[PDB]
Amino acid sequence: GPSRVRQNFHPDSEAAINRQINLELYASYVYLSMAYYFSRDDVALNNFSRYFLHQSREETEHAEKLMRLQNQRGGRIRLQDIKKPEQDDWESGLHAMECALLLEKNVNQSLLELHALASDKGDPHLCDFLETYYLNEQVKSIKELGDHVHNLVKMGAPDAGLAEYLFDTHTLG
Amino acid sequence: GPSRVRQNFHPDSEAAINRQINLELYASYVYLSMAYYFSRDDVALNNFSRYFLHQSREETEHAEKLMRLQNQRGGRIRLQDIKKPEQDDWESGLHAMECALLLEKNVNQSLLELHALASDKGDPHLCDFLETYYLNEQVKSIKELGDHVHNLVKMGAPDAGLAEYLFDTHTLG
Amino acid sequence: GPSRVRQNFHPDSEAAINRQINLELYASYVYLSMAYYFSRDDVALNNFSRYFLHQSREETEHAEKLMRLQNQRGGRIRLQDIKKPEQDDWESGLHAMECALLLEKNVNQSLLELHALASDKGDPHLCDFLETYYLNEQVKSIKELGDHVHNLVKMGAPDAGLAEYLFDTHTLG
Amino acid sequence: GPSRVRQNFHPDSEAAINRQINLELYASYVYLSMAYYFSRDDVALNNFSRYFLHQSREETEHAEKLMRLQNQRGGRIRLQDIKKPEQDDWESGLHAMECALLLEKNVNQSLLELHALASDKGDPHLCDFLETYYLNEQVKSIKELGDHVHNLVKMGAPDAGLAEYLFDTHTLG
Amino acid sequence: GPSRVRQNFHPDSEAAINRQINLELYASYVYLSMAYYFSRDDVALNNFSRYFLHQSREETEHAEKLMRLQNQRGGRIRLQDIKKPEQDDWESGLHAMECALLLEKNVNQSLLELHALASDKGDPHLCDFLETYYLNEQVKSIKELGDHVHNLVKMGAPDAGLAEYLFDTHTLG
Amino acid sequence: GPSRVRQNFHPDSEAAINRQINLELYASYVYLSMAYYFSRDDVALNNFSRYFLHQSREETEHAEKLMRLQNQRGGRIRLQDIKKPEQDDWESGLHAMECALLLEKNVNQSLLELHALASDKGDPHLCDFLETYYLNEQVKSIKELGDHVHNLVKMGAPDAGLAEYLFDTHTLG
Ligand SMILES: [Cl-]
Ligand SMILES: [Fe+2]
Ligand SMILES: [Fe+2]
Ligand SMILES: [Fe+2]
Ligand SMILES: [Fe+2]
Ligand SMILES: [Fe+2]
Ligand SMILES: [Fe+2]
Ligand SMILES: [Fe+2]
Ligand SMILES: [Fe+2]
Ligand SMILES: [Fe+2]
Ligand SMILES: [Fe+2]
Ligand SMILES: [Fe+2]
Ligand SMILES: [Fe+2]
Ligand SMILES: [Fe+2]
Ligand SMILES: [Fe+2]
Ligand SMILES: [Fe+2]
Ligand SMILES: [Fe+2]
Ligand SMILES: [Fe+2]
Ligand SMILES: [Fe+2]
Ligand SMILES: [Fe+2]
Ligand SMILES: [Fe+2]
Ligand SMILES: [Fe+2]
Ligand SMILES: [Fe+2]
Ligand SMILES: [Fe+2]
Ligand SMILES: [Fe+2]
Ligand SMILES: [Fe+2]
Ligand SMILES: [Fe+2]
Ligand SMILES: [Fe+2]
Ligand SMILES: [Fe+2]
Ligand SMILES: [Fe+2]
Ligand SMILES: [Fe+2]
Ligand SMILES: [Fe+2]
Ligand SMILES: [Fe+2]
Ligand SMILES: [Fe+2]
Ligand SMILES: [Fe+2]
Ligand SMILES: [Fe+2]
Ligand SMILES: [Fe+2]
Ligand SMILES: [Fe+2]
Ligand SMILES: [Fe+2]
Ligand SMILES: [Fe+2]
Ligand SMILES: [Fe+2]
Ligand SMILES: [Fe+2]
Repeated sequence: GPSRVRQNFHPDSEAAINRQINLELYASYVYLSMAYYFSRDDVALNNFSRYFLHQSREETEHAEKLMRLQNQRGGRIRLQDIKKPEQDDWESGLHAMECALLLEKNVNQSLLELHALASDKGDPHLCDFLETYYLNEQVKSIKELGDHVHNLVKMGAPDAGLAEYLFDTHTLG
Repeated sequence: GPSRVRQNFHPDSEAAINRQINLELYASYVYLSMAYYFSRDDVALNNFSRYFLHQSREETEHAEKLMRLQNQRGGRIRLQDIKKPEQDDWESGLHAMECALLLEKNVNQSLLELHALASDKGDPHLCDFLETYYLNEQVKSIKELGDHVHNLVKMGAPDAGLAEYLFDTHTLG
Repeated sequence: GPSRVRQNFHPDSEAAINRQINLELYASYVYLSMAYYFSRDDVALNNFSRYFLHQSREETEHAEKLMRLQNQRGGRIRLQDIKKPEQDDWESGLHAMECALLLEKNVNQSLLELHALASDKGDPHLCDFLETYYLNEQVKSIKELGDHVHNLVKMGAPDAGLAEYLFDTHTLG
Repeated sequence: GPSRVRQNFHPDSEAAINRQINLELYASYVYLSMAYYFSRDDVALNNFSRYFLHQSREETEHAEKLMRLQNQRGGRIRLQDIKKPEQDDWESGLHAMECALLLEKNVNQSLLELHALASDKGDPHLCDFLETYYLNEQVKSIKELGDHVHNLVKMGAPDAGLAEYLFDTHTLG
Repeated sequence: GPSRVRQNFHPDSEAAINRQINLELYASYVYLSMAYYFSRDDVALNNFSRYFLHQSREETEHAEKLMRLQNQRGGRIRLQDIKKPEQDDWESGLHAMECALLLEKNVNQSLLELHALASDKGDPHLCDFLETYYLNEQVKSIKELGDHVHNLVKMGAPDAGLAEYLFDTHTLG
Repeated sequence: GPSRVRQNFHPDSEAAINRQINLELYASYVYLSMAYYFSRDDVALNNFSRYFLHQSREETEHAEKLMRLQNQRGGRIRLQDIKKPEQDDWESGLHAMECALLLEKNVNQSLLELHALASDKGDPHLCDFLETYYLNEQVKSIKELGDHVHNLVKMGAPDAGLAEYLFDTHTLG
């Protein structure tokens, strides 16, 4: 106190990074919930399931990279409860994809606020870290999810009987 | 009489194993009937056919493993007639899948009764045999069949013209 | 009704093919019974066992090929109960081999009657099918079984202590 | 309601499986916390860190396997908040290893209670599942952790300056 | 005292495991005695010898696996004298095979009693351990030995001059 | 009686070889006891454990080679009980190594007495056998154990906290 490594690292930045770690862990848990929704016997869309499981693991990688940043900069990780997701029953392939898009946008908004704080505190290491590993990948995620929602809507999901089935097998497969 | 190998093997267990052999053979025959239904010129769903043929051969393996158990434990195999299946015309892909699910549940109920008898007779070898090779594989079968029924129902089988065709080619293919 | 494929296919032929399917399934079951007789702890002739198990699976292939014929020609498969074999205890290697020879001759007689019916109905496709895949293989089976019975008799089976043991290990091995 | 797959699956078992999923997720989070403790600049035991990170990921696999069980049996996954770990600062290599041992014993106690419930409800599938994938691996974990605690204590951790360093490099390396 | 690893491990179970270790070591020694009987100049059945030597080493593996279990569960191994086998002269191939069958049945009875104790003490880890590694392999051993005794008896051992010689070379070879 | 192979083989030599077989078996059992001491949760020196297990198996090879000698020369193996080791708790790495050194010296003394008897009976085959396979390997064993005791003593075992740990990992590893 301070860490022998710490330099140009504002306590506000340290706290905002702890908040972002919790949000990334929360996103992981939402996607895990979605993944196991799709392997229910009364849903059975295995490629939706694999899709969301892959998203869940990516979100864990995002959290861990922020944990490593906290250690590298000499901050102290403070973990909080990971809240359960808003739903256990995600209703349909389309509904899950829309919820995921909203979640990604919300996480993006949090990262942009983190970048604005980093800029305000004159922390270019932290600004570069967010630009290099977070902002770019959030834009790509939001765009992929938007594509998926569009196709599902057009195909007539969730009511058209063939739509989620064909999308599972041809886009997510 | 007794076999020089026989030990801790109740005559009731021996008889219940003979009953289970007949039931597994019967399941084999039901699936064989289903397999050749699907290769009729007026049905022509070749991947449904291959699916059920594969199930038929698995059921024979289940029967033979119980026959080997009877020999290993010093019991005497007693074969009975294998009754013909309830239908020759299985009506549709969905109807066959629903019949198969009911059959698997009925076989599962028989295996659970066998396990309860084995437990009542303090035969842990026989309990372990059922747990190791039967109970797990029945749960997986029932869950796969449930998935298949769900997708076919959702896709609009049997009346929707594309449903069984697309399921044949994309799930069972 | 009729099938759009059906041509030059007499209802009598269709019914006789259904009878032959049942007989081939029955032969399969007789050989399965024999196979598991030989792996009893008080018989223990593992190569007799493998021999009969191989015969059992061949008989299933014979049945399925007739089922496929029924579908190809536009007939409708009608399955019946598969009767249990005449014995559970097949007494000796020699006795089983003699029973198998009698069974093969009985199946051969049924196939020859099927060929005579096919000829009477001017169905050369069906005559050729039987000649190509059945008649030749039945002659070879009957001759192999006759060879086996001869050697076992000469060696002094079933009473000579070394005969079935040595035949198991040197002919069937 | 009920699921078309559900059979011999007691609502009490379904609820106890949901509780176990939460506990396995909690164990994952405790080990993640431990992993990033060890990569602090003022702790810097990289092999302790890798050790606990590996434990964290194993605990996630345990949770997911129970989620899959819930789906296979026709139960409905109900997720709850994942509570934060008891400490952010785990004090020493030895202290973390002692906390992990206590955690593993607590999880083991929960699994044994689950097995007793499964037995009481005559669910042998569920009993076998726990025996096959959980009970054995918990015993091995507890024994490994006990070995580690013993060696660290004997070597004079945490006060002896070389102990955690040498253990990091020679046992965990 | 107690071990830091010990959990749900009854002192009665610990003592019964020590008794089983001694019995497995004793079985090893009986088979070692048998192995070197068969390589006497006045017996000279080298494949009987290799057979029993292989059995001896398997029995040591069984003992060591129970020793490892004792350590894993936090019990304390207590070794006792290994009694010498009942005979130094095992009389014939058939007589040794009959003695081995009796020994295997006696060990099986001891394992079944251990399982009943484990069940009575609500130790499912210990029940699963016995089912997974012991009960199955004892049934297979007893059945193999029964097969061997049957063939030797039928062939006319021990008085028929060719019987043990031919069995040595064709079954055990 | 005598064996048709027996020549220049004194009954005293035959009896002393039986005594040596028992002693080698006893040494095997002492080392087995030591091996499983080191894998206790409260000892946990896995390389000490592997070391002693390797010694145990070597001692069995020594016993079997003497059994083969007895058969080759036309003597008759007479087995006796294998006494349990003097301790179940071997106290420390150093204490076990000192006990092993004493055991090896005691076995060496027995082999030297056997050689003196062989010489007195003018049995050069037996003298050469002991020189070729026993005396040389005992000297090497005693010297290795002496080296190990020296290093452990110098390093400050058993009280110095790092000594047995470092020796486990660097000498025995
Ligand atoms: Cl021969
Ligand atoms: Fe992604
Ligand atoms: Fe990634
Ligand atoms: Fe990725
Ligand atoms: Fe993220
Ligand atoms: Fe809440
Ligand atoms: Fe994301
Ligand atoms: Fe910038
Ligand atoms: Fe299957
Ligand atoms: Fe299979
Ligand atoms: Fe399969
Ligand atoms: Fe089955
Ligand atoms: Fe009927
Ligand atoms: Fe089945
Ligand atoms: Fe059980
Ligand atoms: Fe099991
Ligand atoms: Fe397609
Ligand atoms: Fe054949
Ligand atoms: Fe064939
Ligand atoms: Fe063939
Ligand atoms: Fe045939
Ligand atoms: Fe009948
Ligand atoms: Fe035939
Ligand atoms: Fe022809
Ligand atoms: Fe682990
Ligand atoms: Fe794993
Ligand atoms: Fe692992
Ligand atoms: Fe776990
Ligand atoms: Fe809290
Ligand atoms: Fe764990
Ligand atoms: Fe064996
Ligand atoms: Fe083995
Ligand atoms: Fe083996
Ligand atoms: Fe054993
Ligand atoms: Fe005695
Ligand atoms: Fe055994
Ligand atoms: Fe050595
Ligand atoms: Fe050696
Ligand atoms: Fe060696
Ligand atoms: Fe030795
Ligand atoms: Fe004593
Ligand atoms: Fe030695």
